Amino acid sequence: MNGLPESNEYGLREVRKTFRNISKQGHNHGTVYFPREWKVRKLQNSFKVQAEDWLNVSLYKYNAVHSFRNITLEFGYYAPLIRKCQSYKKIDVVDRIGGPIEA
Amino acid sequence: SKENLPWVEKYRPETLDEVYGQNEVITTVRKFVDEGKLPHLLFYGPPGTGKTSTIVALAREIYGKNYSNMVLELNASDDRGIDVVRNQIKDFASTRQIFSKGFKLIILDEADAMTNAAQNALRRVIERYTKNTRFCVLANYAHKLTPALLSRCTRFRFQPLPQEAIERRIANVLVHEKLKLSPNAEKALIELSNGDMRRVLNVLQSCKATLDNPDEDEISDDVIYECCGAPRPSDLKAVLKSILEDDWGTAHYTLNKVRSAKGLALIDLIEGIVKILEDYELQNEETRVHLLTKLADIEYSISKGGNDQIQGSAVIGAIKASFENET
Amino acid sequence: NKFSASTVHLEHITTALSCLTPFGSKDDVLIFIDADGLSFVRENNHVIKIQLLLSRELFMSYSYRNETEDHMKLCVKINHILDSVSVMNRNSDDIVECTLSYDGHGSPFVLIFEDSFISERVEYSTYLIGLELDRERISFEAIIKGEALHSALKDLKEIGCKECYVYAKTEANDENVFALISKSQLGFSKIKLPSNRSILEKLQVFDGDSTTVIDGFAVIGFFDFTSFDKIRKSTKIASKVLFRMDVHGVLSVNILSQLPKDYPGIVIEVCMLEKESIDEAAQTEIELLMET
Amino acid sequence: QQPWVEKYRPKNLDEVTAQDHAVTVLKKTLKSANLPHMLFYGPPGTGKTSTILALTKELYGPDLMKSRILELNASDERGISIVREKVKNFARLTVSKPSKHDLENYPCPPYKIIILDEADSMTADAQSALRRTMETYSGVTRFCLICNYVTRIIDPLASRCSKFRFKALDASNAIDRLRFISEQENVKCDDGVLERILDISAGDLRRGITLLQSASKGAQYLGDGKNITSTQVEELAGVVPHDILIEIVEKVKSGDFDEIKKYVNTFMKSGWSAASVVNQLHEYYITNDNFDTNFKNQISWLLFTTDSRLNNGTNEHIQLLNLLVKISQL
Amino acid sequence: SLWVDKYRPKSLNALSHNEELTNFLKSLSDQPRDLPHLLLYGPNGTGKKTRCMALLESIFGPGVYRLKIDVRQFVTASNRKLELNVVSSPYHLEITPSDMGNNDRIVIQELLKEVAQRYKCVIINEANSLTKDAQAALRRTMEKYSKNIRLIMVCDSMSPIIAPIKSRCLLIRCPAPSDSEISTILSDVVTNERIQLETKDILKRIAQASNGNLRVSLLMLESMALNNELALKSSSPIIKPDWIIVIHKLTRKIVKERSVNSLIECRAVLYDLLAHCIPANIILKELTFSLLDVETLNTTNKSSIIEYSSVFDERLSLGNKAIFHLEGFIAKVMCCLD
Amino acid sequence: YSKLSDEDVLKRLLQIIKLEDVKYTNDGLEAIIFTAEGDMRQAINNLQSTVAGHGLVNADNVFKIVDSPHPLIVKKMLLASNLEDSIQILRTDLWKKGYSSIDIVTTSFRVTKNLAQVKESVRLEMIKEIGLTHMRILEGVGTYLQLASMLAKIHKLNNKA
Amino acid sequence: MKLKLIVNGCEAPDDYKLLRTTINTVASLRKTAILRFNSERLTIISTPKDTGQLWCTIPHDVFRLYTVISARELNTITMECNCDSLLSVFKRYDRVMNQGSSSNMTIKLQSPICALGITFEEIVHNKVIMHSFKVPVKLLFRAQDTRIQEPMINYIQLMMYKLPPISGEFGSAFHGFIRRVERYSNVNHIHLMGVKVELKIIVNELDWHLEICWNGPLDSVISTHEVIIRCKDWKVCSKLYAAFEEVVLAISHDESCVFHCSLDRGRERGQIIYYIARSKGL
DNA sequence: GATTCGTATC
Ligand SMILES: Nc1ncnc2c1ncn2[C@@H]1O[C@H](COP(=O)(O)OP(=O)(O)OP(O)(O)=S)[C@@H](O)[C@H]1O
Ligand SMILES: Nc1ncnc2c1ncn2[C@@H]1O[C@H](COP(=O)(O)OP(=O)(O)OP(O)(O)=S)[C@@H](O)[C@H]1O
Ligand SMILES: Nc1ncnc2c1ncn2[C@@H]1O[C@H](COP(=O)(O)OP(=O)(O)O)[C@@H](O)[C@H]1O
Ligand SMILES: [Mg+2]
Ligand SMILES: [Mg+2]
Repeated sequence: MNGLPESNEYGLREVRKTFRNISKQGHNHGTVYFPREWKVRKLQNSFKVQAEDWLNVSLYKYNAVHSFRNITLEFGYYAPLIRKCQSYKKIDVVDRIGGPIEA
Repeated sequence: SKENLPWVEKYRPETLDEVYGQNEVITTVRKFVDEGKLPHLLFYGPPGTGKTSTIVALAREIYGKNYSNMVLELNASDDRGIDVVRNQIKDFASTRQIFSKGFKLIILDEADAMTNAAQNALRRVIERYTKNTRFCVLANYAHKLTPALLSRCTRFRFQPLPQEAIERRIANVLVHEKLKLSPNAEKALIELSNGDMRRVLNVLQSCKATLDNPDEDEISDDVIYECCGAPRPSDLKAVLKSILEDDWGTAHYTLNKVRSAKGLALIDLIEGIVKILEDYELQNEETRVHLLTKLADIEYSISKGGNDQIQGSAVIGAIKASFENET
Repeated sequence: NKFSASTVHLEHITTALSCLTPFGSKDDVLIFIDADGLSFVRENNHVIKIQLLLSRELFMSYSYRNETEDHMKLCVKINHILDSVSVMNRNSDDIVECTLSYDGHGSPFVLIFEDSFISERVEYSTYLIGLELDRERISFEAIIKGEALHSALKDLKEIGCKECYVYAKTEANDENVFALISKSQLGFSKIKLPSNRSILEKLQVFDGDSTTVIDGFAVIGFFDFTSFDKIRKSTKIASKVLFRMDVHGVLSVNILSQLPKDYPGIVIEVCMLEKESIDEAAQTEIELLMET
Repeated sequence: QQPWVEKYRPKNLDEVTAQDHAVTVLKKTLKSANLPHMLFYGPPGTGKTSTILALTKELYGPDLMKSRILELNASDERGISIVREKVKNFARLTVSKPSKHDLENYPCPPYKIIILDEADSMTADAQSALRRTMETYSGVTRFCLICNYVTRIIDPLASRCSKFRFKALDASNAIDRLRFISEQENVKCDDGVLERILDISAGDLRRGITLLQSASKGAQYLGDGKNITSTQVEELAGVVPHDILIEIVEKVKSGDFDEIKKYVNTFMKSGWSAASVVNQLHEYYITNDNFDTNFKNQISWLLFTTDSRLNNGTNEHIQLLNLLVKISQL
Repeated sequence: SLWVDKYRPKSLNALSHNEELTNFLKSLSDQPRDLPHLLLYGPNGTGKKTRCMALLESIFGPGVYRLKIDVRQFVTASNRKLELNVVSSPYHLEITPSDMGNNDRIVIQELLKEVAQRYKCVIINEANSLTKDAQAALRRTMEKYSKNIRLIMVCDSMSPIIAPIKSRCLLIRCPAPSDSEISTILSDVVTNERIQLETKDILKRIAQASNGNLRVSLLMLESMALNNELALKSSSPIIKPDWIIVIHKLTRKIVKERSVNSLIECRAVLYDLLAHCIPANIILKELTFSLLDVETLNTTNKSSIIEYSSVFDERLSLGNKAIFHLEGFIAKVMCCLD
Repeated sequence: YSKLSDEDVLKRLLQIIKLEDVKYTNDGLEAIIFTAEGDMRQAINNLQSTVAGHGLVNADNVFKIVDSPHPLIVKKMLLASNLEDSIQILRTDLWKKGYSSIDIVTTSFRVTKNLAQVKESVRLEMIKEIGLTHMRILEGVGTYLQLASMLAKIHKLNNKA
Repeated sequence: MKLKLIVNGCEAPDDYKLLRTTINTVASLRKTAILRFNSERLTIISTPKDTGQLWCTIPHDVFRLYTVISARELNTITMECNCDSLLSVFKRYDRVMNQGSSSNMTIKLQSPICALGITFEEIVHNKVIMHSFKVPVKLLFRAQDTRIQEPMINYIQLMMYKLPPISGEFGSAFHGFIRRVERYSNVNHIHLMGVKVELKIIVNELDWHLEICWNGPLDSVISTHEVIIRCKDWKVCSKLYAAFEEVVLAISHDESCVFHCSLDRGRERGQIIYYIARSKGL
């Protein structure tokens, strides 16, 4: 709804109605927490820096224009694996870009 | 050089008696002027209703020759921020009258585009220097104005132009331009005007241009529909009949043939069918809901664009499915 | 060309146009061109108006070939005009020769500068196209020297002076008082001019008919100092400033700054509106502080 | 040299085809000087820019055009400040004096024209500032607004500006223009060709001209000197072949989710556009007489929903699979 | 370097996986003077960029691959520095909206204004990333400057491209190759560098595991070659991207456990995937298709899943925060499966 | 400061009539108070306009110079039982009277925010529908069809399915 | 890393004026400056990395003593210093002789971030007043010095204009011609004109035009040449023209503009080059 | 506003 006040009103009203309908006595609630979206943004910034480094080294030692989309899809995992065996069996970036994906 | 002007800015009223339609507002402001007391006016209405013309003619009537220095007109074309309101408006409505006595007039054309801080600063100027200055506010959207500003301003509502005002203005234009208009074309023009005088003037100018030789030639409804590219009522009735009674293939063929005969747009047909179906008597109240909702999303999708034939088939299917509820 | 004029005294034109600098820095300026000369009329918020009178005798090649109309009116910007007339015409051996030109409606306002070594042509496109006191209802008339009024205006500017007051009272013993009371952060500030004929050469207070010289009553003028400071630069080159105000709250300033031997100086006319002064008790404090 | 779209751009108002009403109004405006503020709206590639450029050429000529025309499009900044200073200053400017040649060979109207192309991308505040700018200086400046979506123009501007809808160029509308271009470019085609071109190019002459140019280039590369057939036209237009559509319909008829999913994966492996195949399916299902009224209504609504979703820049694969699954359960 | 660019066909005649598209490119390159603006659409990894480079070599001669990488600075409406990288080459320019977000309009505006001042070809990778304003500038920029510039943009799923731009371009389709052609390319690669290749069936397995992607298949081949000690085995496992495995595990968890705690775990997995800079649209696509390969779901469940997928990917296209739509889709799937 | 009551407004108004000595009618004073909606300045402005435009202050003259508050009209439109009555009220009281569609949508949002005797689920559904209509109006589609569809959806959610 | 130098303004006027002009120019251009102390010349560099670059060459014979020793190649000591502190020191030292003196200015590199011990003497009237100053500087690394290079200029379309010396009859007129565009407040771009000798300053805008032209005699050392540049760089060009007798102007068609200033010390000549990029395209 | 741990008071 592009940040209209009606959107906030409807969302809060629906959440309150949903939690009121199921509310019962003796409930043991939990502890609320701040959203983790800022941590995700920081991780995305680190991934962006590492992908810029990968694209710089791939465009300096040789001529190969790869898109950031391909870096995130395949080159973020396949290329470190190629650089791993290539190096141990014997380029700069050997670890998975942005760290490994867990669970 | 009034002959070198568009018809919209050629027939702008110069006196209050030349403004048609809003008889109540004109009479009220004339009584205000004759009594010598004028409050902080506020004009509200749809575009083309005659607010700017009315206020300009009123200011000319009040100040016959001192209009240049007794009237300060600001609109959206000029900056009207907090600094302009703080300095220029205060300086104008802080000095004494030159020699005309009376009061100073400040016109805020399209005040709905002003910022909230500007209106907050303007309210104190309005309620402070009201002894020698009166403010006029023109706006098409009242939700963009501060409630305090509406509180301190006397609200005048400009209704859409009725039929008789449109007839009188069209007759004046025809007399001035030595043009002829058929009654059917007259009815067509008022219906498409939608209470707007500017649309009427533009369509009349386009129709005069359409005629090969302007004199000795009447303007018929065919000329109107050809110039403005609108569907004829007969075409809309035929399309609705084909959709409601005939099967799918022939209804699609009829819609395609009607649209390709003159290059008609699907949105115009949608509006025509909506207008016609409003006069229909539906005894289910679910057909109304289905029609309104489906046609609303179809119109919105047309506004965003997309496949035209798919949208036409969607219109046909929506009408058929909605009228299947009437069993 | 419908109008052409050439001049060599660019300093006088520069100062005359810089008299308009206190007004809007970058706005429009409206120019009349007729047989008598050319004039620059500038207005701000319909409350103050300035006007120059550059006579024909000031120029040495004034032609004015126009015959369709008695005068030609053109509206252009003022800042670039000031920068154009800001040559300063140095190197006295080779004097810069200006050439104003205008070829009627639709033509640019050309300013050709010739140095016999440097040629500069400046063209300005024209744009699409009141405050006068009646000469019957004058409340007071004063003739002040330019230097004293300029010093008073500068002192008022240096102390803030959000608002200003004008005092003009004549007495039966041929004593005249003229003071500038100001509202500022300091409070009450007054600057009273001397009664000698060197500065206050003439001060006459009338009964609103410009004829009867009445004594013992004071004329009050409440003016916004933003409009008052517009005349500060005009009075800098003025030799004698003439002050007039009617009962309708209009203040007219006649700058008389008396180079060609025939042209009668530059005539600068400044007209200014008076504040409404809703508070009636302010003038009471003004006259109470004036009596003491 | 130049692409056929720019090579065959109209130069006069007579070369513009199928838009008879607006062309006639502008031609009668040539003999007068009461031209109003125009609002050119319609489908893309209908000739609005060509029409306004032709009218601008005819009104002033090549010399007075540079001084009497200001053009602003989506490639330059058009914010509220830009409208409030540049447009207002240009409208406030005095009309330039025409020369003897201009006044003897061209009508030279006493006004100037400000053209705001791609006005649908303009913010509402800019249009609000534009309102009184056009209204006040109407006798010294004229305004032209060109857009594709009328709803993106605010109501006051649509009221002030005269509306000139540009009709979509169908087969009958632009068949003469396409034939003229083909004859002038020495292009040989079978009977029924250029008609399939204008059918594929739904309401667009630019796309049809580009398709004809590409077909001509392919024929020249082949070198056999043979007429272009409709089959080649559909191939380089991106039209799904009828065999693939028939297989799609047959697999949809058997309501098996796995077979439909596998065939859709294979189909999107071929790079076919979802919009074109959705349009082809709509044509096939609505045209065919083997389906009843209820099925046609449901299929029309489903195709409308799928087209609206696809027009929002969503995933082609998911939308196509969902549409075909919904059809198979109809 | 990697085998993907080691065996990239530089010339037009070296392209041997489309045939008809190669002939069409030769037809276009016969007379480059009348070459219009080109738009190439097809599956990712097909080789559209290789076709564009081969066409540019066919027009301007060898030397188009002499890329110099430059650094450019841009300023938006406010004071800001935009460090945009430009990979220019003789008669060739490269622009990509990957690095730049909503500020993608002013960069392309300045670049095209400067380059447009024979013609110079400009390549725009990932034409779908524009925000409908750079497209608004681009339509006029190419309509008015067609004499001194040519635009060739590659993209996949060209639906988010506005209608005027698609009307201003030639539409060129690049279908993905069959499994046999990918196997032939892999056979040529392993002939150029011997890899033992015990069985031809593993090449077909790699081709089928890539779904018509040359780059993915070559990456898989290189990975297996380097991991298996410069050899290949008939029983060698199929290597897949890490996020594919994570999405498959997420699908298994969704199918197995359907609860609020499982919903929070799914949210954590989605947050990890988002932090790994994987676009949410393809995340939803892969999750939806991984749900459809589950053999324990009936046809009604699959239909509900695909309907929710369509609704939520439309919402994500019309949305701002991607986590809301992904969480909603997962919750709808959980509420439908139970 | 609370909103002014009808009695205090009536007292101040009557003081002004007694000071100015103008003719009045009790029905006219009631109409002035009803239109003022607790605003004293609005009441004074409306009374002055009525006296200066028509003289005698009755309900007829007051309702012919000033208009009934559009929040009340919108509230009546939203609380209608059947769709036909709501459509007729909307048309003949906001579209023929010259009220902008965006004003109608904002007034509907405010009324729904301050609407009593309705369920919370119904209220939030109508809020969502009004928000969708507001988005459609803001994006450019500001026709009467959108308002009619909004009323139809509101009635559909009111009478359920 | 042993840098020490001594400057005597009264002993050699011209090179001291060259140094003062270079310091004034680098201070007016932007904050901070690059001082490259090569063993045979000193180069003062102002690199903003569109905005211009100033590359002034100062020979070692300018200073009375030029011991420069470092482990880098050719004893290259590169340092970044704030111009304002150096400008203040130079103004103090200039006023020292203006009040009457002939004392030398001793500069030593006393300790990566270091400082120069610029100390000199002054005598009021037979009193000893020692003026001691310490300007904090940073030591640029060797690779960082290699990242700074003088931009070469192509000669395919570049054309030279030998501007008249300011000491000649036409020098004052040409200086007035150069500064004729500086008296406009609302100017940001100057579009030059040379056709093949005339120099034309053209400032074209929406509603005003300017056609400053030079009708005097000019020489081109040995076709249209247009480039549009910002007004601030033109101010620097005017300031450089006044302080240098031998001034050479080079104009490239829609590429760049070069303002070459040379001081004939003959001996190695001190030169100042101000490379200016076009603000926008023709 | 909810949970969890620690005190002061009744
Ligand atoms: N009542 C009327 N009588 C005669 N002409 C009218 C009337 N109303 C409008 N017009 C014509 O329509 C033109 C435009 O109307 P305006 O009053 O200038 O604009 P407006 O009515 O204020 O609408 P907005 O809200 O400002 S866009 C006028 O110049 C007249 O020519
Ligand atoms: N009626 C027409 N007659 C002749 N050529 C036409 C006509 N309509 C379109 N064209 C051709 O279509 C091509 C593009 O026309 P334009 O007017 O620039 O497009 P458009 O109408 O502006 O659509 P846009 O720019 O996407 S809103 C040119 O090659 C024109 O020759
Ligand atoms: N005809 C072909 N023969 C061999 N390899 C090819 C061919 N076409 C494409 N490729 C391979 O595809 C890889 C990258 O494809 P790319 O151009 O990135 O696809 P897309 O343009 O769809 O992103 C290249 O490394 C190249 O080796
Ligand atoms: Mg108006
Ligand atoms: Mg166009």
